[PDB]
Amino acid sequence: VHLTPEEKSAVTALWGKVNVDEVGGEALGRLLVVYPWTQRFFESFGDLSTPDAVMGNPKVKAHGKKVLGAFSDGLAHLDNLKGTFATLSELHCDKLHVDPENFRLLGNVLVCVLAHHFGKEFTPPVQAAYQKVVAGVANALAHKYH
Amino acid sequence: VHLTPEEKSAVTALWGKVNVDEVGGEALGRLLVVYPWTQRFFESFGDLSTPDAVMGNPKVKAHGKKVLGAFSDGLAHLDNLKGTFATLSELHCDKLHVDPENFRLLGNVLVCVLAHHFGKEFTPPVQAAYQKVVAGVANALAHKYH
Amino acid sequence: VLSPADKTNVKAAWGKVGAHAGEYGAEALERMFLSFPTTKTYFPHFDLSHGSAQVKGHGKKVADALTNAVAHVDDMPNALSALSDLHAHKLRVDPVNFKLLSHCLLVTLAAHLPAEFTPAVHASLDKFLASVSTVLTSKYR
Amino acid sequence: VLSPADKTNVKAAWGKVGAHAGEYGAEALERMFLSFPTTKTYFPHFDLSHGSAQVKGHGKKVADALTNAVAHVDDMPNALSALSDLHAHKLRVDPVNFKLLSHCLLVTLAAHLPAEFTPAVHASLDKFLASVSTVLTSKYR
Ligand code: HEM
Ligand code: HEM
Ligand code: HEM
Ligand code: HEM
Ligand SMILES: Cc1c(O)cccc1OCc1cccc(CO)n1
Ligand SMILES: Cc1c(O)cccc1OCc1cccc(CO)n1
Repeated sequence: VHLTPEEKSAVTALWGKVNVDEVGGEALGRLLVVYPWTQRFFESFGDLSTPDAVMGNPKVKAHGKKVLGAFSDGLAHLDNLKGTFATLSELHCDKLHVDPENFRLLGNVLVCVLAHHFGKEFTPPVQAAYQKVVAGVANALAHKYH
Repeated sequence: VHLTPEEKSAVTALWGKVNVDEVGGEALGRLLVVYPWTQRFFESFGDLSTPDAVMGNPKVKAHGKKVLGAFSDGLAHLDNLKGTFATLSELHCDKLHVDPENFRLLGNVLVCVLAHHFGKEFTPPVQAAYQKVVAGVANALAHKYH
Repeated sequence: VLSPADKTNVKAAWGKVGAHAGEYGAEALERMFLSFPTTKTYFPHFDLSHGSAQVKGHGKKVADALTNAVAHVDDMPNALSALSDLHAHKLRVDPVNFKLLSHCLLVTLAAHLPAEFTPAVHASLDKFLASVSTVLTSKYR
Repeated sequence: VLSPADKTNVKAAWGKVGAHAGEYGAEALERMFLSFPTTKTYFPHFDLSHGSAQVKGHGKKVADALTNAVAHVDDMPNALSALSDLHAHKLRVDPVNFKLLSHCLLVTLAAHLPAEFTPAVHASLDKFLASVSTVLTSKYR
């Protein structure tokens, strides 16, 4: 993806304040609630019967932390998102057969969570930069489909 | 690249029986009628007020031939769709900014048109083989988005 | 949202299907399973072999539900409440799969009813199947 | 299709907006224009620079429409028939653009109303905006 130097600074600054224990879990969580069909991929995650059950689920929080860690690796390697997510793409595409649309949904859900956590600090230009990043990440994960 | 030997054979065998002067117009025409927001991309094409106007529009049929010619070029280079549609990808993505989903819709409209013409001859295995074709064409056309 | 003409087109076309309901329903399913093999994962305990009796039985179930939807085109949510409690609540079907089946249904209709499958009726049927898909994929209980 | 709970969630959440209608609507537009530049092609005659009085006033129009949609959540096609003719018949907006704006509306609400933006309400709001989008992109007259 292509960020301006000002955009990269704003992205890095905000990301350094991200609660790495919760933000990922809330992102994956809201995905499973807002788009319930995504729950099918996580049968072994125990109780997902209610919104509260999903948000509070330790396996959801744990796995969401791995998702967030993937985005962190993406941010640290924006010049090579395809090579960075090559392993994950082979997993999500060849094995799990996740629809590429769901990749975009999660990226946008993360954006909502960031807005939720930072309020007015998540300005429209800040969002604009993060939309470039999540589009690049989601595109990197669907790379084995291409 | 995908397509099995047997799928390549089924696609080639049917395409030789295809009316290259009508199918394209029918496909583009139905795209404009079934998904009316696509008409916005063809404002200079004249009367698009009714289904009868669309299907009888000379420019729509003419452009349909061009579109179908590109599909034909794709079928002759099934192991290199992304190179075949490289130039068109720049046009549709970078210049026209056509959303990728519309690429998939046109491909499936084409599939319906093929079924409409061949009927019983358009068997499930034949359709299945053509589904991989139009998906590969849609992906190749959205290459500049990736 | 369907226009009066949309409702007119759907009723006239699906009415022409008639007793071929179970046949077209089964064919549409078989087209889906073959063109998009991932959809088979929703039927793990099914006999999805070619021409199997279970698939033809299921096709008739799908077709009749569609016939029911056509009769209640002005009131789909209520008429389809049960189908939306086992597609959206328990099977949690990904809406992309409904687009796949809806397509295969159009392909099947186009293959069997050439004179009926006009561009206008094509467009109306697509909207109808999209409406049914929306209702069955939504949690409104 | 919205549940009774969806409708309750939407009314409560949007009721908190109140006097911030124009501000939130305008912000949502700015977010869409900046995040997704291709959406600007629908507004070539508009002043789209930041702080634009035109965007500000138009944001108020969009917000009031949403408020009206909340009021007629059970009667959207008739209440929104006006905006449908504009967006579907005249403007012919690609449905993907409605998804982008809906997303930017959610982001705006999350940024301004963190206490309201629960996962359940998030879901209901998304379905509501998806519903409004379907009506405005459907030619049903
Ligand atoms: C869009 C951005 C996404 C990112 C960055 C991401 C990231 C990850 C990561 C880091 C893992 C861990 C893999 C490992 O430890 O070997 C993983 C696994 C997984 N992902 Fe994703 N993911 C994304 C989207 C999705 C979506 C949308 C779905 C489903 C709707 C999904 C389904 C899964 C499943 C089922 C697993 C393995 C779960 C298990 O091991 O039980 N992913 N993902
Ligand atoms: C999916 C397969 C598609 C193929 C194979 C295809 C093929 C073509 C070809 C061969 C041309 C001629 C380019 C030239 O001669 O310079 C063209 C132009 C064009 N295409 Fe496509 N196309 C596809 C999809 C679409 C879709 C879905 C849209 C809009 C929703 C679209 C919009 C256009 C427009 C607006 C032009 C130029 C029309 C003009 O000259 O006024 N295309 N396309
Ligand atoms: C127009 C679209 C659809 C209609 C009208 C429809 C209708 C039906 C009907 C009538 C049943 C049987 C209900 C019963 O046995 O009481 C059923 C079951 C089922 N459907 Fe669908 N369906 C549609 C789309 C889909 C799609 C796209 C999928 C998956 C890709 C799907 C997956 C299933 C599954 C897994 C069952 C349960 C079968 C069993 O476990 O015995 N449906 N549907
Ligand atoms: C999603 C919910 C939306 C709502 C509630 C909404 C609402 C409105 C309203 C109330 C108006 C003014 C109508 C009047 O003149 O009284 C309007 C106009 C307009 N809308 Fe939307 N809209 C939505 C989505 C969109 C999207 C996604 C786009 C394009 C990306 C769009 C493009 C336009 C344009 C180009 C105008 C005309 C502006 C002018 O020249 O005055 N709308 N909309
Ligand atoms: C009207 C419409 C579309 O043009 C496309 C997708 C869904 C849709 O509406 C679905 C729906 C929801 C609630 C009630 C009814 C009519 O019974 N339809
Ligand atoms: C109920 C629903 C969804 O969960 C998602 C998209 C559209 C949708 O319905 C749209 C619609 C069409 C016609 C009438 C009404 C209710 O006024 N809604």
